[PDB]
Amino acid sequence: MPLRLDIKRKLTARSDRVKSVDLHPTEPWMLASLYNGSVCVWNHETQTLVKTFEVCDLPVRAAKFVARKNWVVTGADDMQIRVFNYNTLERVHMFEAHSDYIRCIAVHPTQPFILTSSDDMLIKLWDWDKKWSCSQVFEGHTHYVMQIVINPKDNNQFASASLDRTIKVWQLGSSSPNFTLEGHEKGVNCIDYYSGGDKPYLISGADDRLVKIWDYQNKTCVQTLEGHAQNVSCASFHPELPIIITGSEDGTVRIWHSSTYRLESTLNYGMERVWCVASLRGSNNVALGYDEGSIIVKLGREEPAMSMDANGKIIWAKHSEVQQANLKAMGDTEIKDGERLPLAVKDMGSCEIYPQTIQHNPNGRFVVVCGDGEYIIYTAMALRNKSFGSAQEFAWAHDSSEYAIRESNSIVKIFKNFKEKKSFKPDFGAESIYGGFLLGVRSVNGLAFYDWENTELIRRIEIQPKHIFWSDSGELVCIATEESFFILKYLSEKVLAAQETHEGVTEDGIEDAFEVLGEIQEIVKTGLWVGDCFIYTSSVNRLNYYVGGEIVTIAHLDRTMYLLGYIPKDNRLYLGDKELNIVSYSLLVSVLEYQTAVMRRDFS
Amino acid sequence: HLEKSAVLQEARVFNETPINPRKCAHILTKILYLINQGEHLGTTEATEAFFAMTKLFQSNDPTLRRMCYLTIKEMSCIAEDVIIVTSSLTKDMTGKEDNYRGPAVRALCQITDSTMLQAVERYMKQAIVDKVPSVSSSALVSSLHLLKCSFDVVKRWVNEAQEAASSDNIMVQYHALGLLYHVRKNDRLAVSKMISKFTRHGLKSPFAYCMMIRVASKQLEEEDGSRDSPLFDFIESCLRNKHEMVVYEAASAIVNLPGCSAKELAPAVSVLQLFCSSPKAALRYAAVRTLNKVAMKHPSAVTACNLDLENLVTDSNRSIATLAITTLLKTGSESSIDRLMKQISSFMSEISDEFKVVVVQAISALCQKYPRKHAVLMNFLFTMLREEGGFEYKRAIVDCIISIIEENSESKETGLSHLCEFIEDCEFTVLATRILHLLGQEGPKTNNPSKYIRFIYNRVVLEHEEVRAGAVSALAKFGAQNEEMLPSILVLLKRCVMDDDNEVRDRATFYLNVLEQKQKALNAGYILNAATRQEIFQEQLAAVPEFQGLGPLFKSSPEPVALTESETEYVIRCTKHTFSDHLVFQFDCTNTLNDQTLENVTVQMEPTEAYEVLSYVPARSLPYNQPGTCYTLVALPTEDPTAVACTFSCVMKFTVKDCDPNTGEIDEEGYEDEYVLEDLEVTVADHIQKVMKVNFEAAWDEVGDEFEKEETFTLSTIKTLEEAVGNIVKFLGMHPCERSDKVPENKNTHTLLLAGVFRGGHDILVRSRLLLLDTVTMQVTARSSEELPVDIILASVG
Amino acid sequence: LYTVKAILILDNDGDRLFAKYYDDTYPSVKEQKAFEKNIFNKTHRTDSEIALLEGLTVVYKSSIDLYFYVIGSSYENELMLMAVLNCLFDSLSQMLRKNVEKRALLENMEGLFLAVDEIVDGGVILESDPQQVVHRVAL
Repeated sequence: MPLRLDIKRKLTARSDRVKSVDLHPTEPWMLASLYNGSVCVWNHETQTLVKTFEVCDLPVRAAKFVARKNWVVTGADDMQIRVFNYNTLERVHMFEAHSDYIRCIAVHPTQPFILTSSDDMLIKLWDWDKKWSCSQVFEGHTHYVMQIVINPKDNNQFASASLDRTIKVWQLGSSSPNFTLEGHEKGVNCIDYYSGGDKPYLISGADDRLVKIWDYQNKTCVQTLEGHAQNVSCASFHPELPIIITGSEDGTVRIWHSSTYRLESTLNYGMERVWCVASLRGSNNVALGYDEGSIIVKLGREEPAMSMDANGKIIWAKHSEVQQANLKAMGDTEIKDGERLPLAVKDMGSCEIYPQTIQHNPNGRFVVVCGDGEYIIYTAMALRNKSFGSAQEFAWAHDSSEYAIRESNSIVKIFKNFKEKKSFKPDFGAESIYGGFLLGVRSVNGLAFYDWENTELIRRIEIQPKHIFWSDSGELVCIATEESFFILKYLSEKVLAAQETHEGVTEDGIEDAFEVLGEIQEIVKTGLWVGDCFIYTSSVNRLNYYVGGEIVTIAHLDRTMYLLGYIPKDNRLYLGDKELNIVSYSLLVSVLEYQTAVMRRDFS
Repeated sequence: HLEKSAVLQEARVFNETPINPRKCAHILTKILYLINQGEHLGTTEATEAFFAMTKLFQSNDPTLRRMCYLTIKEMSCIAEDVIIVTSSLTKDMTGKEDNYRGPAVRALCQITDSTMLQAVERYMKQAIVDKVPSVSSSALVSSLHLLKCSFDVVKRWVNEAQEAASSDNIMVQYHALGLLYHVRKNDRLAVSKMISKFTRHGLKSPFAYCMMIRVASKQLEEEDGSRDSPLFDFIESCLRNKHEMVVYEAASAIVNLPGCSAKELAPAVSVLQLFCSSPKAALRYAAVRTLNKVAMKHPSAVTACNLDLENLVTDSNRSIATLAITTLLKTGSESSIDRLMKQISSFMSEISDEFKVVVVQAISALCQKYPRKHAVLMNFLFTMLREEGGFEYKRAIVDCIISIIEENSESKETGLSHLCEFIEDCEFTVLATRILHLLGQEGPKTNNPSKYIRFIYNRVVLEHEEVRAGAVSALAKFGAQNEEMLPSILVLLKRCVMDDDNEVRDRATFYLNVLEQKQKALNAGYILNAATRQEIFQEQLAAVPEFQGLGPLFKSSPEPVALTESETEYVIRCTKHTFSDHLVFQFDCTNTLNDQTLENVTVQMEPTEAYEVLSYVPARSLPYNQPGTCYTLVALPTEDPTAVACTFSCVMKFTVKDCDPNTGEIDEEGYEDEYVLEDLEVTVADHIQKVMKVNFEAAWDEVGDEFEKEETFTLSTIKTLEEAVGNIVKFLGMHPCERSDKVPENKNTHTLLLAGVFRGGHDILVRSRLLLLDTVTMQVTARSSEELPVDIILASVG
Repeated sequence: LYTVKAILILDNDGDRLFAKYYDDTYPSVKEQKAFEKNIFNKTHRTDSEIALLEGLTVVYKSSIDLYFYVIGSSYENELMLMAVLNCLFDSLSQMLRKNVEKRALLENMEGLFLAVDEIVDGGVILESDPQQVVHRVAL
């Protein structure tokens, strides 16, 4: 299945062998330790350095942020532990815990702890509240302690990896593991945990190119995986998607689906080997140290697929990667604007294709959903497949009765009820296609207007946008185009005549179609037509509607979000997160209308 | 032999540790044997057995692991506890004796329950999915019995679930699909996009192909769309490979030609036919009987002779014997050859693979293609039938006689003649019973009295009070009717023929006595044995009393409209009714989804071209797949320009309530959502009776007089009525006239001077003079006896 | 496909020393015998290349000592169906180094049994070739 997916080369740096990486969540800062011996902390967002520290100039193996603590923890292989309060980078304390090359720290978050593993064949626990006591020493070694990871899930219990090939999982009441298991046929480089609390897997790494999965509760190697191209420097659990990240001793990325387990893809930033990895716990952004540098990639959608019937059911599907099996919500009750609400429970669905679009039929009704690149349309109540095919790009014929498609070539065919509509068949350069009332083909950094029955270049305007929302009846239409935004009139009659006369301009489209009413310089988180009113979000998180020459913020939102739906009757807006708590604020549409009409001189 | 007893006692063997795998296994075997052969027993003992057995389980004694599986295996939809193992299942689960693990799960699943269902689940998910093909297989089978029970637990998992079904072993690949038999039972759409997956890849298991075929086929009947390329694609696919079954499979359905497909397909088929034509696929026989249908087309038929001749000739192979009868039959035969065959048959039929049965089937077909018809054949056959005989004809006779009756055969004189005679000296009392009964009814409608009498006497002639008796009973229908001579004599006869022998005496006496008892004529008798269609609807509607006017229905709907499109949850078909005063839309239906029952139902209509809107009515409750009625009512304004044709806007409102169909619940709560309601448009034919005039000449003019509106168009891009024509005959629903209707596939000029009467009593009249100069310019007149119609017609016609 | 009404290995004394009604919906040990009787008595060690009884496929065989019955529906092609039937003779023969006999039958049932479950399990033929089996099994 396709990479029609989010992969972003989020941030780059080319550097050295950056051994270690550690994440500051609480503010998405990242800490990295180098084979240089200098460590740096960056705000990636603008490729800006939050702080750098020369902790040692010997390669600095281990790093943590202690967020709770508000301090940042550092260690270099002067075998000393140096502390900074990250709240400057003011350096708090130093002392010598482990006297050999200190490989890893694992931390109890709940409980005030710093766990360390070091090459001394020792794991020591030190207590920060006790002011770096060596509270307890965990031993049962056979070699250098290469890695420690805390099962944070049960913080409390943790697992250890060594290249003598074995793994000890421990209980506090075992300053030794509970047991050791004889994992590798190589060495166990690494041990990692399974994001879910529900089930339990570890992945452990080797360069032997074999992966074993283990279920702790049973205590099995669930299974052992092969296929590989080169010594897997690392392989990781995708915590967002069910995929397997494989990494190599050459810095090869191979992905196997942690569901298909089919090689979904190979990527080369041959920046050489997977030294480190660290992942967003919000499960979406990840960074790995490579030799030639490091790269960070951004990998997410911002939504599920759902569309809401104005009775009041936003039927979404899935949750985040859960089966689609879950749609419904007519609710049953009422409560205060600020306060929160209850859902119903009765799934339908359990599709396979993984979507990223939902769009309702124009009457809510028929949704066409695309995923895996093909479109299943559902008969919804029916839970029937209304229909399917493979896309590239789309417009419903807004009317609620036809649809258009952009074939994964790029040349148009349109179908109304599986009949191609060729009365209209430009196939010009595009960019994207827009439907609605009036046909857009967005092409050649222009947006070009077309008929609905034959094509006509109605108009072309200056540039290309990103999105269109049309007023409801089409009329005044709203196009979202980065920061900036415009509101327009489309004037029919001219066309009728002009057309009759035939002789026109269409390079530009015909200058005798549309008019440019006014423009707001705008940034949109999400946006809305209330009729022709543009009620909109801004990504600056004020919910405003541009009204009357005025834009007013009804309210400003946490941070910005998704517009649940205003079921007008109720006159309220349901606001929607993506975490399935709905908030509602009533307006009263009439008020707007009242305003609309009166200005129009419909005072009465 | 079998018996429980030794074994229960013998359970103390469990007590030993020195045992040999063999020794015990056998003992275990003995119990299982009784059972394999069949046994029945108490639970208590079974339970006990379990315990006893269960008791043993230190080892991994492999052999030991299997037997129990059996044992357990014996119990699955009629079990005894589940829990006991549990541990043991898990033990496998962490435990790599891979082998074993798989059998155990499999048994459980007929035996299962929901809580316990909860158990396997994360793992399970894995497990189905897990590793070596072998293990995975083991997993699968297990569900199915649980599917009996249910399986939905599974089901759910599905968007996500299927994808793993992606395969890399043939055997496996085949298997995946059946589960998909039920999967596709659940869904059709899914297939379609799916197929393009199935379609997308060439397949492994001949086996996999097969299910698809049925399916594929299944799809085809009404058409599987533009099977052209697929069908074709398939066509190769079925057509050749190294696995025969597919080609054949395809072949039998696919013909297509009564003046239809025969192209490639006949040759390919031929390659096959011939190829098969000696028991390659002894399959070939069945097909001709129907699967690959035959009743031919005329030159085509002649070609068929050779193949049938091979079978006909060969006479062997059960598969052959059957084949002979179907092929010959389907293709049909000349008289002549039959002759040769009759002799062949003479030997053959008795046993020649046990020909008689195929033959009786064949025979049943014979009776049908000629069930007393080609009577010459029927007789030739008859002679032959009796003759070749054995005895086995009798069975056949049951059919044959039946066939003759089905025709209600008319060369009876002859047919009967053979029957009568032969049967006499072809015996079997039993036949006589049946035939008697039939004959019993028939009598003098088919005459030939003397003969028939002649017969009848004979039939009686035979002894048996009983044999004798039938001639009298048959006679009652007959007697009563009398024939070409009978009543006088009919009276004379019962007298002439008379009998003693007590109860036989009695029969004569009694029939007589019975006869004695009623006036024989009577005796025989006892013993022997506007305000339209639509008005009705006005009345049908009438049982309700929430009215706000009605009238009497004038005309009804020219077309009922499904107000919810195809096969929707709230499937609606609507019918509209016109009365002289009101129009009612009464709404016909099947609140579709078993999801729902709709409650608090009423129907909104909102209008454009007049009607006074009195009310929206809805049905109180609508459960699934069951008409209920909802109505919407209007009163019809008649003398206005623009006032009864209307489109009304519909929105369905209901409080939507969920169902349990098993046993439900009906409670005050549940919440509304409203769904769009389809338009209703009202016609100029729901209201009208189309007519011929009370006075056309006069009326024709007259209607002009008071009434007349006009529209003219001059037609310059098309010089054809026809477009116009499509809108006018059809929209108005009236009669085109003044002998001014008719046009062939062309015609120079046309007038419809056209009729019917509108609701509210008064008439709506139209003259359309279509004029062809060679452009068309035309005068459409509407003239009316009602004001609202002249404006209307001109519109409405469109 | 949950398609075995029963597979029986019958003696040709109308006896049945094996029956598994993989699938069943009619009963009685008697009726089973009766049903058996009509057909068995009739086929009487004789079999047919093909036989259909009940619109249903009857594939049955005979050995040199034993009568094999499978009942299925003529609603699923011979070639495959037989293939399983074939599989049944052959593997038993090779593996054991001996095919069925009355004698063989008499000494031990189990192996048949062992095999049978493996091959088929109910109305779904999980498998129809020996080899897999042959390795798979090792008893």
